[PDB]
Amino acid sequence: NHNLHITEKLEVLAKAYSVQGDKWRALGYAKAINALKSFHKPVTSYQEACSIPGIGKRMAEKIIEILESGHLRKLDHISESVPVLELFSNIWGAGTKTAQMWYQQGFRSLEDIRSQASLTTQQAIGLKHYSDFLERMPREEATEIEQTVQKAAQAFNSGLLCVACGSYRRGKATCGDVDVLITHPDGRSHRGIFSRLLDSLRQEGFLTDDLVKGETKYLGVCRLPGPGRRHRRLDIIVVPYSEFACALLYFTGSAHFNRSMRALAKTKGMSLSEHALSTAVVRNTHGAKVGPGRVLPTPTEKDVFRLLGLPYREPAERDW
DNA sequence: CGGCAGTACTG
DNA sequence: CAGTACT
DNA sequence: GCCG
Ligand SMILES: [Mn+2]
Ligand SMILES: [Mn+2]
Ligand SMILES: [Mn+2]
Ligand SMILES: [Mn+2]
Ligand code: NA
Ligand code: NA
Ligand code: NA
Repeated sequence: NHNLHITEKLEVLAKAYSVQGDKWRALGYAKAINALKSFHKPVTSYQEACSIPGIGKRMAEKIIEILESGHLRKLDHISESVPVLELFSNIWGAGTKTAQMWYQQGFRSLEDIRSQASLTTQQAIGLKHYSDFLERMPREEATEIEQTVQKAAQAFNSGLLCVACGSYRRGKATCGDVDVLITHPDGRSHRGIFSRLLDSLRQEGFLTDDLVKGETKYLGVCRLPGPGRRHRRLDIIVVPYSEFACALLYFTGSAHFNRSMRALAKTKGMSLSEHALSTAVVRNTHGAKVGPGRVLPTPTEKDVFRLLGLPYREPAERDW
């Protein structure tokens, strides 16, 4: 990154807008930040700034103040609530609205939350693991978690295929959580396995808490056995084989990569989701779907890229 | 002016 | 439904 | 916040 002295300041404002609920302004900041973090050269001119897709006059103005003064005055006017809103929003299951409500009601510390807040079932689990869920794991540990799920799955049906996606599959050295996709080539045997699979992982002691238990996705908490182990977030999704390519593409991400591809598909009268790539999709003037279109066959990730007119990208170059 | 991805849970 | 979460 |  050639523009650390710029992006460090702007990320502070991005986080401030985000925890305060100003989601679209925060998205603009996030995009400008990766745009600036990807430019080879330090930015030198106002005219240099606007050159960058994702930087307009407002952002260019800010960048100029930074290079001429070394600072951004807006930083000095960020609300005192923001560190607390960030503290509270880092509880799994609490977002901006819950954080703002707790702040309004006078809460200022996790001790206040523990002793006085009404927590949802998910939020009480998030609070209990507050520190663990903010720590990343070595990818070696993500492998052990993937293999634990796979052995429990393959015990029920040898044909089940399990793949760790997310940051693991993009090849990162550390992972925030483990994202496991499960399917079955026979197009049938994936059905109703959650019952037995989660029960199997629970009877081990491996699964320690459940956050979401849906028909197709599970979000929870695990911990490998032995000393020196932290609780880790684990997500599992079970999909039919006909959706494997799109599910793999979705679950591998990154998030910004997925949003970029989905926006591209929209421009082409298409729609991309974790289930399918569709064409001839009918939308209103508001960008909203009002007609479903036709599902396109996508046996592999490469086919999704091809049907969108894009060169194929390995998971590691999807780390946007 | 107005979209900014598309979807699944939860209560 | 609003809220939060997933990539 | 940016951009079509
Ligand atoms: Mn992940
Ligand atoms: Mn995850
Ligand atoms: Mn722990
Ligand atoms: Mn994530
Ligand atoms: Na620009
Ligand atoms: Na949260
Ligand atoms: Na009180």
